[PDB]
Amino acid sequence: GAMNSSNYAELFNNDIKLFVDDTNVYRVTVHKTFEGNVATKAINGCIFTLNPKTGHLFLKIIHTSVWAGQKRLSQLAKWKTAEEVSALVRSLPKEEQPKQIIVTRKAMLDPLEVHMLDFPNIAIRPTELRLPFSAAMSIDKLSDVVMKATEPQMVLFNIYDDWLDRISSYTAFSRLTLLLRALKTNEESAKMILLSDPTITIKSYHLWPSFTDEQWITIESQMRDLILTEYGRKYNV
Amino acid sequence: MNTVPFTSAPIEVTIGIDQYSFNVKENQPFHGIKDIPIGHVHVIHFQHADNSSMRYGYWFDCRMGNFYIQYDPKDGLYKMMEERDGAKFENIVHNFKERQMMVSYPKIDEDDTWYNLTEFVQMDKIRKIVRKDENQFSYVDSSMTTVQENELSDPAHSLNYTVINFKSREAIRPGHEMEDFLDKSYYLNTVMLQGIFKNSSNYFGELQFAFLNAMFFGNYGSSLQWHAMIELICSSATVPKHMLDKLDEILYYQIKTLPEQYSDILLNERVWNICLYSSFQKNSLHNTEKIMENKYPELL
Ligand SMILES: O=C(Cn1cncn1)c1cccc(F)c1
Repeated sequence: GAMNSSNYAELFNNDIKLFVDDTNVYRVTVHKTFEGNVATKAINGCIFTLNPKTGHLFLKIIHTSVWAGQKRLSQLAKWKTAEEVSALVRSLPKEEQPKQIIVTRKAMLDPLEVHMLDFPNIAIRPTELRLPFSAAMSIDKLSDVVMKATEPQMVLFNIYDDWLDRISSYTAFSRLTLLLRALKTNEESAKMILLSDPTITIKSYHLWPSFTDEQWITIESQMRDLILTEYGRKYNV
Repeated sequence: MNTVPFTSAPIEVTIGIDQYSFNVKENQPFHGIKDIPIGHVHVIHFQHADNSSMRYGYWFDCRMGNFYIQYDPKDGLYKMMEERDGAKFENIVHNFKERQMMVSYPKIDEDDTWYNLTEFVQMDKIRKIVRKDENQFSYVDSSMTTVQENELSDPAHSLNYTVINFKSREAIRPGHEMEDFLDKSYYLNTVMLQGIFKNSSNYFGELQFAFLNAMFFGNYGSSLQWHAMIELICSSATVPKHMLDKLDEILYYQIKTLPEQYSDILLNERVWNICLYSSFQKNSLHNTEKIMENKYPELL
């Protein structure tokens, strides 16, 4: 069934699973036309498919050409997501295919189930967690590759950098969601926090800065301060 | 006009015949039902006074043999049987008709209700859904489960309705996933109509039989099948015009006949609101939508 606070450690067991987030697949800017009407212009998007145990991110870039001549794009985006996830699974060796796919939005369940009818043994699950994966486009290197793409493209990342050398997957996922929650609540402040100190760099082959253990605690503390604050600034408390 | 005689009535029972019903008291001198119209299937059904659990009954067609009912005190129910000896049946019926110990099938001359509920129902198809090939008549009760219910446990006592599953490889062509899930016309027209049912009369007949089993026996899997077959049509963008017209008539008479007090369990809110207000055919069931809005505006 659904994924929630009670079965949270299931994410770090040895059964291959993937989170699929479709929130950045169909992206648009809304603008006025010369006649004073409103129109959308699509911009490139991405499917966020993540193995929470390993950190492996399968970033399928959704080029705006895929919407050309199509209607009901918000509905199509969910099916396009499911088609691309299904194609990903089929591309993987059998022993790498997931045993579960967890979608962050329930509207993805039927599209994915139908596209995965060939895989009756892969459980398609919703979740009750309010996961912040929509903020993946606040990670500069991810946004960069999506916006630069001129064609459909899959790019592989480890969203944990090298953290698993030093911490467990549970801790790595908690750090990831804290960072993403911060970036979602106040992107400027969150990015200020991550980069204020110019002596801490992001390795060419990483996404986040090369913080030491002690620096990560300071960082994590500042991200929680930000999140609690913005929650005050928002609710006046 | 045909007759289903009763050997006797040893237990108090409500007897149904098609949409009619009457009470028989324990050991009352009741010897059956006369004047049954020829040309239609019929259902004779039972609810014991002691045990309102298990409504049960028999689908039959009087053209297929001389059938009668006798109570079995070991199995505890009224059983339909066939009399092979024609002369003996004629004599037993005539004697009971002379002693006036039979109720008359009470059809009003204007009334096409039963025809309209059973227009496409054929005994040969009933006997394939209800498999018991040594009898010409078919037993159904409240508790029988469908083949599809068993896939999700006695195969001999099942309702072998056509399996319909919208999230199945049968329903969804590779590479048309979105197309075929949002518009079921492929599944309706090619897979079911052309492939399995052969024609829309056999489709409508199974739909009508499922409704009747749901209504007369409160058979839950029948109710699922009835709604599934409706939804498959309503969710198809491309349906023959004659099929929509006939479906609207079919549903209208089912909705008209349903007991007002059973709507809460026998009508699926989601399917009906989808079919009448969201689906491709939302504007194609005028008679059905009008009776539903005037009789069960609560469901909608
Ligand atoms: O066969 C029988 C009665 N019987 C014959 N053997 C044992 N019982 C029969 C046939 C016609 C109508 C009816 F009321 C009873």
